[PDB]
Amino acid sequence: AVGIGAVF
Amino acid sequence: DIQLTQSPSFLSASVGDRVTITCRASQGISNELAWYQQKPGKAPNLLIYYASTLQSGVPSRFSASGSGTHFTLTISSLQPEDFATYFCQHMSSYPLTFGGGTKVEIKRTVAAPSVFIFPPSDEQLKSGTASVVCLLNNFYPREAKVQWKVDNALQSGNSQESVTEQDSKDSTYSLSSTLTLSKADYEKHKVYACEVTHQGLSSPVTKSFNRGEC
Amino acid sequence: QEVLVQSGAEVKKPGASVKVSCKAFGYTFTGNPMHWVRQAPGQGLEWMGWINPHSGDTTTAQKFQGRVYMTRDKSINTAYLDVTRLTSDDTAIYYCARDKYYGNEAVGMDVWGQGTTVTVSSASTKGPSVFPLAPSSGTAALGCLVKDYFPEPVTVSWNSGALTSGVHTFPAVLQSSGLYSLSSVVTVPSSSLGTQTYICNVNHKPSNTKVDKKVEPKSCDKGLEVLF
Repeated sequence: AVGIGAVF
Repeated sequence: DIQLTQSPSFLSASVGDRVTITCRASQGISNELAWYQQKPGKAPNLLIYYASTLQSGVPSRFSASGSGTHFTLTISSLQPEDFATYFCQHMSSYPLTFGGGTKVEIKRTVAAPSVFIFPPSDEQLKSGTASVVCLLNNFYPREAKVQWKVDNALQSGNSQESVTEQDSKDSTYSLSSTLTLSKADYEKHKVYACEVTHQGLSSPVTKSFNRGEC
Repeated sequence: QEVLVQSGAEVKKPGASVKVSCKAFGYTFTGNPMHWVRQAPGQGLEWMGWINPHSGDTTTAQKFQGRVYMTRDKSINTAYLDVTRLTSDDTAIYYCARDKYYGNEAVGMDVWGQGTTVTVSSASTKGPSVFPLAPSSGTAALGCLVKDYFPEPVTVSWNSGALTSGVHTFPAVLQSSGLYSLSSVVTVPSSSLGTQTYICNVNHKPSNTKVDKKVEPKSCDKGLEVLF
């Protein structure tokens, strides 16, 4: 699935 | 872009029925699909993710299946709180898209509308316009044809319709059709008639008045 | 309690901009990407983009790139949607929604804001004119026509909220003039027409317009020559 990078 | 096609777009069902809704993706999307419920004036609520995993807090009468292109949401025994619109959504590539929705409404017996016509008020006429209102009250199903006839001539493009949601007690609809004209256009003609066609009417019902005859 | 609280309704002219806010409560704001999804009146859902609240990185739908900007302010747990160069086609309810984001991929939108209504129109604020729909020739129907107002919404009650049963207040319709109109109707006993007075209480808060309209019965007592 699509992603938007690492988060906290 | 990926298109999600939902079927059916509209469903009438009774409490206790099994409801089955399908979503077809134009391209393979694995299990990257979610289902939502939405009620009027409210945000959607997540029911299913990973195409078949029930979201926490969701009643277990909801379930779903599929992987690839063809997905199915099932409500095992429909309850009053489940009448709503349902949407699928993929997240396989950009842009994310939603299906067109499936509106689940309450099935009931046919009920013919009571038809009323209201001529323009004296207050509106002195202001320079004339609105003629045709009311269809407490009918089922929602499909209806309302035709305006002016001096027995069929109108087009000069009216707008508005419809309520199902009444909370009898599950019927009501509808208004409003013919709007300038005072000068209104005073070009005599007979103003609204003709209504509905499954509960063995023949169309016409309500009419003569301009100024009231 | 994990909730998203959005800013209030906005009315804008074509060419203007609107900035919608979405404030997160009850969880660590930077732990979940935030989507923006809109819904035009009577239509389905349209995804606009999403933002990573940790990095501030955005992925904006191609339809909106160049005029829509997603940003965030970590210090107040707030995501913002700036929609610029508005046209009437941007009239919609705008939602923010958090993604579960398991494995750092999109999974599903599990918490939603309450929505922010945005109306884009060249029309100017105007209170409605309230006209009676007079009852005439065992029940009778009457009502009030609430015509030519902007923006939405209006409220309609009957007899100061006393009369509630049999009432049908229709959804507003947008006219080609850019103004809205609707009617509210009610069915009452026809025997009570000469002894009970029915008033529709129309309130339009954007224009501070309050109208009480008394709906008097009028005489339309003519039939037609028929042949059955």
